[PDB]
Amino acid sequence: KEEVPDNPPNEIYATAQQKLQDGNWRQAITQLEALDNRYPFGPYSQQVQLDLIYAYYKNADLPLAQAAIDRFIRLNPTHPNIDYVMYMRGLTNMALDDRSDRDPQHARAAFSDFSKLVRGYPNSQYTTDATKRLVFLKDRLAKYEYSVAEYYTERGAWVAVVNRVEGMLRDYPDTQATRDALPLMENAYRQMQMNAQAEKVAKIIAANS
Amino acid sequence: WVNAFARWSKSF
Amino acid sequence: YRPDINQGNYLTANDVSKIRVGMTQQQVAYALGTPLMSDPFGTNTWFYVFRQQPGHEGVTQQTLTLTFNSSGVLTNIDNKPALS
Amino acid sequence: FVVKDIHFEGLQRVAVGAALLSMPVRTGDTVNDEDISNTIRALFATGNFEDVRVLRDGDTLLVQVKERPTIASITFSGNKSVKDDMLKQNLEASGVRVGESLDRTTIADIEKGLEDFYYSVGKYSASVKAVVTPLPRNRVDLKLVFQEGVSAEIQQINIVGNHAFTTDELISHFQLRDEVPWWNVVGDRKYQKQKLAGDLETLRSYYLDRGYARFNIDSTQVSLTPDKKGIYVTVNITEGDQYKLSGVEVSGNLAGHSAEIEQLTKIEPGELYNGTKVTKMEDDIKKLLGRYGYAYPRVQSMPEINDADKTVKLRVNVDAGNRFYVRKIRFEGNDTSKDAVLRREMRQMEGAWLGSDLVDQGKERLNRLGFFETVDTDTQRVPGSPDQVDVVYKVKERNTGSFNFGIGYGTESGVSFQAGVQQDNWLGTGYAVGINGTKNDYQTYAELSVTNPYFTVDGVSLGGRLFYNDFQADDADLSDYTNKSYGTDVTLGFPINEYNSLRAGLGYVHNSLSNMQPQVAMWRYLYSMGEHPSTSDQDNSFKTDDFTFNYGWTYNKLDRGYFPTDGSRVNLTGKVTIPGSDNEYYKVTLDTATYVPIDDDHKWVVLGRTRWGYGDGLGGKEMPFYENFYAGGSSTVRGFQSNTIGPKAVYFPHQASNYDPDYDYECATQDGAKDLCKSDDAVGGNAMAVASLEFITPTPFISDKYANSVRTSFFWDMGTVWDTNWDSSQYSGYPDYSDPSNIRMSAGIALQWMSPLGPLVFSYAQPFKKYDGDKAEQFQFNIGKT
Amino acid sequence: RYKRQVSGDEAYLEAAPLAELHAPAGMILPVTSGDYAIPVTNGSGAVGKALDIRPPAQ
Amino acid sequence: NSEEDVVKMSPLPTVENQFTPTTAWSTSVGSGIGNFYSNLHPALADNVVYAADRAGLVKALNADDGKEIWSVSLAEKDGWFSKEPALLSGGVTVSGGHVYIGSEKAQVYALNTSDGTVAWQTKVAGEALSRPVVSDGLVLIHTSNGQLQALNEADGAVKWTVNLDMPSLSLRGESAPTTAFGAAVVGGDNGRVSAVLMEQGQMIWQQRISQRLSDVDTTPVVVNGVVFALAYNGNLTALDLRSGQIMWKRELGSVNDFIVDGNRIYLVDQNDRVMALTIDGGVTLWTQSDLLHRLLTSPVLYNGNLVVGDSEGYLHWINVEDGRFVAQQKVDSSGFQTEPVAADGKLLIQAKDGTVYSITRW
Repeated sequence: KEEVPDNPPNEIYATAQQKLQDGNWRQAITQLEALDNRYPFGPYSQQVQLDLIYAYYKNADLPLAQAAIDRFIRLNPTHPNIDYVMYMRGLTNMALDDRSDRDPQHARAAFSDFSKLVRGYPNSQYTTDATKRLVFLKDRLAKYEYSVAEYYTERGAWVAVVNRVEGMLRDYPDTQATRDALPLMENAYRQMQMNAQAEKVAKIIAANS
Repeated sequence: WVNAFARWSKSF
Repeated sequence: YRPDINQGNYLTANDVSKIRVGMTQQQVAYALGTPLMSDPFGTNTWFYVFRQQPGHEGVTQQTLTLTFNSSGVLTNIDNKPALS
Repeated sequence: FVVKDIHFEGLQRVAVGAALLSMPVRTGDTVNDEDISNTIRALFATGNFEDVRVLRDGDTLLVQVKERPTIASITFSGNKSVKDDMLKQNLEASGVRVGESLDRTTIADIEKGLEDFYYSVGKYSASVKAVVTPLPRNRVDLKLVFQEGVSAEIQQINIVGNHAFTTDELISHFQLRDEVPWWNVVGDRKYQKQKLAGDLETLRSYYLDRGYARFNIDSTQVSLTPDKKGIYVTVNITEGDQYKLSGVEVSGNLAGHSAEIEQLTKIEPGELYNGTKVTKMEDDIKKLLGRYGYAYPRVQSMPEINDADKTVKLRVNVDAGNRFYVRKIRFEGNDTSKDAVLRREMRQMEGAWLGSDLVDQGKERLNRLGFFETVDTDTQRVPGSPDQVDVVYKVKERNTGSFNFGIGYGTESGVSFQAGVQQDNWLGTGYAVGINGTKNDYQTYAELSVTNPYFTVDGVSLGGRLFYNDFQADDADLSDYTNKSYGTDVTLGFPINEYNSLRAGLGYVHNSLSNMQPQVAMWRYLYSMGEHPSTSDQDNSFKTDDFTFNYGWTYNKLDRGYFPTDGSRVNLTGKVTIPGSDNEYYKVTLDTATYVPIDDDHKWVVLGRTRWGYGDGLGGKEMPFYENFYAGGSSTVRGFQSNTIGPKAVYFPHQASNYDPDYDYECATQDGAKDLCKSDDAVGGNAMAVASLEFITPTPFISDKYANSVRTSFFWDMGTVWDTNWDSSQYSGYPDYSDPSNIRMSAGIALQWMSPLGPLVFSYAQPFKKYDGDKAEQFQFNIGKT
Repeated sequence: RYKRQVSGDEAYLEAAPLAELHAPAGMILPVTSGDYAIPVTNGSGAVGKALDIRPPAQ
Repeated sequence: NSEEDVVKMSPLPTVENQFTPTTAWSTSVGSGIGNFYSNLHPALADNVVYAADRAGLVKALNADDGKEIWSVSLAEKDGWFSKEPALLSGGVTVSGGHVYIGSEKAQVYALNTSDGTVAWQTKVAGEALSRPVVSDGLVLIHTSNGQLQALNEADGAVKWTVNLDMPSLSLRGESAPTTAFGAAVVGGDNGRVSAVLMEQGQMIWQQRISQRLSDVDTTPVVVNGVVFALAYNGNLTALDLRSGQIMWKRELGSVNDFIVDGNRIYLVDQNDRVMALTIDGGVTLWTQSDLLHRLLTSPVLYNGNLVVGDSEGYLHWINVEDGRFVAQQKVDSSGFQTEPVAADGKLLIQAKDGTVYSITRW
């Protein structure tokens, strides 16, 4: 069962790196776990933990990656390459999220992680991809809100529709899904005979499109 | 009358 | 074979008689409660809408619009007990 | 002693910074013996160091610490009656668990704690031994060996101070038991505090139900024999007189609903006091108040007791809070199903006033949906808002698709093969899809079906189906004819009410019939259809295409889905032909089932079943002879051979297509037949009527441990089936098959038992009446699923 | 399981841009609350399979 | 499925019989006491033996031939079908032509020795598991609820009651009070020995002689103004009669009654260890441990030899001077749980099945 002999850690590390380049990941998880357990305080324990993060991520063991990332950020809050850990945390959250009608909690966590990353170290190398993922997550959440509002429009509940569109305007004002929601709010206002609000919504619509 | 069956079900 | 559709604040028709011009927003909230809607487009106005629709019988809606001033003092009240 | 540097020796897990912080002494401060002792004690109290020695070198203060070995695993051996997981839970609760260190002086403490646990669970002679296995890198494994010994049981349960009721009757309702006859399994004879508390509560409730309000339990005593192998339990109580409920008074902020609360509080003066009724009235008042929005209508009831007249007057205080509105509704845990699927089952509307009953109904509907295992609800408060709340539903998903295959045997069916696949939630959308196939010695069947539950916002459902069938009646206990058909159907379904459902749809079918041996009824039907086949040889072919409209109603009100104790069920189905088709007819069928309990425990019960069916043609044509009804078997009337009751067959004298000696032929012209031959081969009819009455008894000799998986009953069933087109005048030499008065009756006994493999059923019946021509059978065995 | 194997390796998508909303005359749009804000970050790095996520050699 | 025990019962020792024991006679009683712990044991007074069972049957037999004189039942029957056993659990006491018996239903019965007619019946607080001690025209009863009650011999009415604290968990049994110098010394399940006055029940002094551990005095003894008390898993103690001050103690405990003769004390430990100690300092004179975990009964001093039963039913006569076994006999297979009765040169014993035996030697 993926037994690992008592070889020196150098050869273990070299073989693991070679297989990582080749594209085989399950092999090195046992190797690194054995190295950590046998040498909990080796001269390069931090590198061992980072490689564990990488192997767990690229081997589909997401919960283990999350736990290890939490432990690492607990132990070393000032490690020079700490933005990499936050980027990996965001990627793990996105992978768990894996379809805009499903629960968005993982999307919210990923957005929070990327927000911390971008606000922290603007001159890093993950910033551009971080923003490219942030825009995608923002659009995803906006579309989830849009779907809920559309369902409530079908149901016939107008107070809920107007409240949800107001929340969308207050939270995600610059996303495409928000421009397609103004007609819904105008219809909701008109159905309740609040024609002044409908006129204001029409003014807002006609001022952009 | 000996109506009998041996059927297995496996969730997928 | 459809459920009941309820929307908006619950108006007892007795609390609406306890509100007069000159009161503050806190007194109105205490007498009636927190409104479910407002006007987010700059001006401040409170809409108390009481709308109900039981299974295939019709829709009944009552509207109460309260317009305050910049100092949070009631200035105008409009009441519609039925919708045309 | 001034200190210029701090050095440590033996730190493996604890970082240098943590040790330095924990030390009251710090670099650059004077140190004496007292400070060194304080530091040593602090290191010892950390719980991660075994031995500590703080000495002074030439210039540096050197600390040698031998860390307690880190626990790597905890093994168990000898935990027969104690599960490993629960023992590990107890050990981690005590403090010792994986990842921590091992204290080499607390072994006795842990052993005595485990011995105390064994004493509590019942075993008093248990022994616990701890073995320590060192491993490199300062690791250790702690193994535990347990000698459980012998347990103790209750030898006598006695109650003192009771005169109205015998002790045996009271103990009969106690979870704890003192006698376990070998022929009955009433429960184990072990002692537990929880069971004792349950028994005390049951005794108190039993005394109160009879009006003994002043009932009071003086005390309880538990004793053990010197050998510590027997337990004796004694209860001292005091039973008083009864009391009467003089009346009820209500006072509080009823919010103008006083008129609607007096009716709830109405009672008959002089009625016996009862707390369950008071609780029910409080719940009813709470529900009435909540119907108008109020969420927390506090209700308190206090009895005033007059001993002179032995009367009880109930005072009710009602405090109605403020209305609470719902701001948001959130679903979490639906990683597969989309939001709408869960959101369309709700009864509470977002943005309206709150009602708890609606939340409970929504939870029940979600649980009934069948896509989830566990469902929980939470009502959180909005920070800062005194009248705003949010409702949150937490669910865990379950696998829904399935695939099945199997083989079986049957007396008349022969060897049967079956297979199928189904998916009840297609890509988390609610669509249902299924495919099935079956083959036995006389028929082949293939089926495909799709269904969409919500075709409309209200809940209308739309489904479609396609089928192919190929059947032969050679081994169906009927006449001989081969049929090959295929068709499609579309249907719409309406949930007209909670307990009622309606269905309406259209269908198309194509049929081909061949190998129709000469006969009376079939030839009459063919003549009605206009065809003119000869009565000499068996060689025929008949193809038809039909369009039909189908309708149906269902009513279900059972109190359980398995072994019901009370309820009813009704089903009605009907079919009509549309103009423009070769055939023209209508058909209707109805089924009814009912249950009735007798005793107050819903144990001895009565079951009634009825089944009716009738159909006929419209435009002077005749109903097809492959749509007839059949009665007789293990599902309609036991004691008779399958498909036996009904009209029999009559064959024309005809020459067989190929005659082979060493066999038999019915009315063979070659043999010399010249007149119609009567026989005993069932053909069927176009009218049916069956009824059945059964009496179900608890069990012969089994106990309450598994009383919910067996059933015994005695049944009496009657039935009949007939055809209303038989021409009696022309054929006066054969029985009258148009007489619906030849009712068959039979009686017997049956037993049923649910098993992990299947629902094994056995029955033995004896028909005390039967008309001539019908066979009979006694034993029915059903072993397996379908 | 199968789905999560797509995003990790190489799969990448790009959505529509972000456009500001104009406020007509005589009215002002609601407040934003600054809860989901994408701060502008300078620089031109690599994105979409051109970025190496192998651990740094430290 | 099997069973395991930490300890193992001692085997049956092989001892040559210096004197061959015999059995004078044996009588049968209905069901005896069964597998239920009880203090019900025979009694002897004026060449007649009174016996009883748990159901309620009571019989009188001759002390020489065992012939039955009279018999009477105490189980009330609601006709010819119903019959509720009285559940007798109190030691039969004989005094002044009166027979005192206890029951598990908090009922104490006084019967006449002539025709077996109930002299009276009294209701007590709880179960009466103690011997109905008789002294100074009063009947002392110790109940399972810790209530020591004084009844009237002629009337049976309760005169006074003393409440004794009890622990949550306690052994099945009660201590029998001993009367001396106008004072009754009793013990409870709490491990405390108390002295009371029979006139009004006033408590004189209370002393603790203990060491989830339980302790029961179980009928201490008094001699020459010195009270010797024994507890369960505690310490044997000697106390002053008028003050209760402890002058000496010993690290041992048991429940079965011990005996004191001359300047020696013979006691069987809870582990079935027959030990003879002195009376002044408690120094052990000799010990015998060949009957370990044999569930021995209370020893009886007959003709200068200690007679002790066992669960297996083997009756052992052992020397007192040194502790060497002097004889062994097999009597019944049911077993012996109740203490024997030695008096008037007669040794009467009762088994769990109620079969009373009279033992003689020749």
